[PDB]
Amino acid sequence: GDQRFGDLVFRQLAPNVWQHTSYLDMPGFGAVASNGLIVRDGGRVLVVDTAWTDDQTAQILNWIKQEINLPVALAVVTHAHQDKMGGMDALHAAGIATYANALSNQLAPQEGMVAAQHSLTFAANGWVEPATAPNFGPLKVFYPGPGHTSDNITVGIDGTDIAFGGCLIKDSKAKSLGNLGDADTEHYAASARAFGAAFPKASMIVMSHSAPDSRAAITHTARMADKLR
Ligand SMILES: COc1ccc2c(CP(=O)(O)O)cc(=O)oc2c1
Ligand SMILES: [Zn+2]
Ligand SMILES: [Zn+2]
Repeated sequence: GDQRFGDLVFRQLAPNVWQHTSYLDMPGFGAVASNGLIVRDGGRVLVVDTAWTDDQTAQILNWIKQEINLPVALAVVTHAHQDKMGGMDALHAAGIATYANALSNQLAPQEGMVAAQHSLTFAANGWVEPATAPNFGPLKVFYPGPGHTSDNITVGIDGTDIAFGGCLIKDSKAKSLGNLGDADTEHYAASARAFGAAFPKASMIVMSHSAPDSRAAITHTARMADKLR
């Protein structure tokens, strides 16, 4: 199931969807896995999140070349932390168009990240304004409210049972909400529930630091964010 490709791991989740996993030593936490997605949409590939580093992200592109062999049309990154945007330069070096929440691009320099080339904006109900996410194919981008960070966004894959919560969602057996340094403790619980409501059909919940889980990950995450209130 898990394909090891250099220092990264790739796992097929659906006929056109794979999870990419990369690792970074956090002095004091061990080697932390971070997950993103790779989606084939016809004759092109779409990426959700970089790896932690440029070198790892270039390796994602190398895996895509070997295992899919179609151009990567775009990447969308789900907030301005290293696990999700650390490899932006590698995407730009490869000529890939990049997208992030406008707020993520605003925060990127102070977070030590390189901004994406394009900014997503969101309607009052949280759905991306479609003019800012052109040619996204099956990717349905939703801002659930501030939680893990103020800029965190989420992505469902139309035609599959998969929704990606990024660092907002933890697995159903998780014991903590992880890094709350940039979190909105007041609104976290509501934002987690809004993600679940935006993607009611999704039975496979993919997230940044755990293997894919059932919808119990959403309910469990929300119950824990209640304790920050
Ligand atoms: C589990 O230990 C971690 C994992 C990730 C982080 C990150 C990246 P994120 O997961 O918050 O996006 C930022 C940080 O300051 O410490 C961390 C500690
Ligand atoms: Zn984060
Ligand atoms: Zn994280």
